[PDB]
Amino acid sequence: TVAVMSYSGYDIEDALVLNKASLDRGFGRCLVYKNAKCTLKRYTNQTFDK
Amino acid sequence: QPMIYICGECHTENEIKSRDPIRCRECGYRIMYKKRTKRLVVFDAR
Amino acid sequence: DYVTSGITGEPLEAYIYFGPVYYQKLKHMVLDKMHARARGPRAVLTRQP
Amino acid sequence: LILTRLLVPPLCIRPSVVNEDDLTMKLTEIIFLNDVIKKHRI
Amino acid sequence: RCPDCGSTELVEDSHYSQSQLVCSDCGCVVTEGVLTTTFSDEGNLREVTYSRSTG
Amino acid sequence: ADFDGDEMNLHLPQTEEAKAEALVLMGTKANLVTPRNGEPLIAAIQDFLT
Amino acid sequence: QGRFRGNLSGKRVDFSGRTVISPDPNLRIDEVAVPVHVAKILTFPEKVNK
Amino acid sequence: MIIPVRCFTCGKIVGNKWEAYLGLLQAEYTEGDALDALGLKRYCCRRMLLAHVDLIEKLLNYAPLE
Amino acid sequence: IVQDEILAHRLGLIPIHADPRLFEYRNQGDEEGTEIDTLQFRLQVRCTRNPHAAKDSSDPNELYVNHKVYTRHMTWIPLGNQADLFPEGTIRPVHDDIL
Amino acid sequence: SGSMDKGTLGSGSKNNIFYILLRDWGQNEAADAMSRLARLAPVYLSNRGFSIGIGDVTPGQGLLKAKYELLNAGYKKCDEYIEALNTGKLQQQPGCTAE
Ligand SMILES: [Mg+2]
Ligand SMILES: [Zn+2]
Ligand SMILES: [Zn+2]
Ligand SMILES: [Zn+2]
Repeated sequence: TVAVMSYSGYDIEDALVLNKASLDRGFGRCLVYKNAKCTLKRYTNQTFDK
Repeated sequence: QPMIYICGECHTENEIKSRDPIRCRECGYRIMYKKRTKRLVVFDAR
Repeated sequence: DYVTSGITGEPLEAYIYFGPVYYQKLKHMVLDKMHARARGPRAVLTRQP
Repeated sequence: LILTRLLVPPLCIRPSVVNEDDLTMKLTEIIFLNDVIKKHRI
Repeated sequence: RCPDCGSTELVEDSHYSQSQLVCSDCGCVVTEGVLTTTFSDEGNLREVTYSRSTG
Repeated sequence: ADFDGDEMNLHLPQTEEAKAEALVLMGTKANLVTPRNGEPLIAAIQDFLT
Repeated sequence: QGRFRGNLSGKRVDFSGRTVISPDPNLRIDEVAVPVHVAKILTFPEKVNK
Repeated sequence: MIIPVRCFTCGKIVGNKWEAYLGLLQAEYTEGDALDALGLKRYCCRRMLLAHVDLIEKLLNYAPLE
Repeated sequence: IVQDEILAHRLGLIPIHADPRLFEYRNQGDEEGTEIDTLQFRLQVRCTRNPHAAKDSSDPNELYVNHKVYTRHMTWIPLGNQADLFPEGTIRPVHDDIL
Repeated sequence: SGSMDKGTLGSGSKNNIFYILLRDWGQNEAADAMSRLARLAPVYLSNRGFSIGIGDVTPGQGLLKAKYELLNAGYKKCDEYIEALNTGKLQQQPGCTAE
């Protein structure tokens, strides 16, 4: 719900201003998933990781 | 006593406790997922 | 629209353009970009950072 | 000006894992070929 | 052993990024900073068998 | 710079001799005008002119 | 990537940081604002005196 | 994924309107009549239901189920 | 399938019908709390297949029981003497209907 | 007299009032004056209000008439030239050929 106006001086060059009380109600909320993988193997000599 | 894994398809509880190959006791499926932890965790409603 | 100031309480002079626009949030986030190095590992060949 | 001997540089300027630096593999080849000539001529 | 205390309680620990060896007994540093390879030379990595490298 | 996702570095000189040179020679106050022809470069930008 | 152009004239340094930039019109033109998390990494070795 | 409880802009509780909204649509009201009969005046609220995309009905088909 | 942080975020927004003039501010720390400055609710459901269900296999509402978690399922858990100070039914989430 | 604009506050040229302060009174006066302007302008403009919309771009009444009139005249003259060339009656400009 945007307004097009000059306001507060922290918005000069392509910066923009958000409403704190919307961020609290869910706006712009997100998730970030990352991955971590590992493997165990058997060597040519008869031994293996544990 | 041994740890339990959930088969990826039929969700039948399995147990390994060994160097055995990962295979479902019931079906042919070959993917296993660990169970949820038993401890409680505390979150903030923010 | 006609708008009232939220800080002073007295109405603004101009009329303000108001309405719905579709905004999308990009993947560039500052938390994944901050960085600083006091003193750390050095390369073996030339012993610069 | 015409050379008949060479220096092998220290291990500092060619680390262990490049497995070894190509300067090392070059040098081991030079000596190998040199040894070939001397036994071969003998 | 700690050069300042003689005690042998050295613990391997790291600050935010620096890896270091610290006498936990007295709060002293005895070694820090490491030299490692990078990713730029990782792509150039070859391999030679020890048999090839030993004749 | 334009605050559209930019980034900037920063260095912290480690010697009392280097502090004195940075402040005296490289300070902003001493560099309000560009040496190409002497015109001012640090002045007001949009939304302060309006 | 040779010695001259890569390691002698211009080279990597430490005690430095990097981050996004954003606006603030309540700083004097000669001050810069630094986050606390980057103030906790960087140091200056102040000698003790009277 | 699921219905947000509150309207972001003003804070009105819209989380309890989704089922009724689909009910009123299912009786061949228009969208405009549906929203008006649910009592969503301000347009900041109307988008909160109008432009929703309910993915939890779909995402559940892929869930592990007996 | 709802992530825990997101579920906790949703639960916060639900307005509670306690009168706020009867309680003090929790002091910093003291996470355990006490009967003068805290309230407790409990949520617990288990979705199960409906055994009586016929063979249409189409309507989720008929096929399952408690396959929806409304704010009806929150039960007030009195703490200390609050059960006595407050008559029954005056502590509850306001709307009774939120999903 | 007058009013302040880029020619008197902007980063382009001399006659900048911050430049006069720099040369005549030192560095500290020019650095201080800029700082006060940073704190003082936003407080005015953000409570006056200043906006742009599509009312600031829609063309009025007289504009449409002038535009239509001009287009007709221009195309006719363009026609006249291409008629002149393809008939070969066109006089060549004294720096080039007909094309
Ligand atoms: Mg930019
Ligand atoms: Zn299985
Ligand atoms: Zn010690
Ligand atoms: Zn609303």
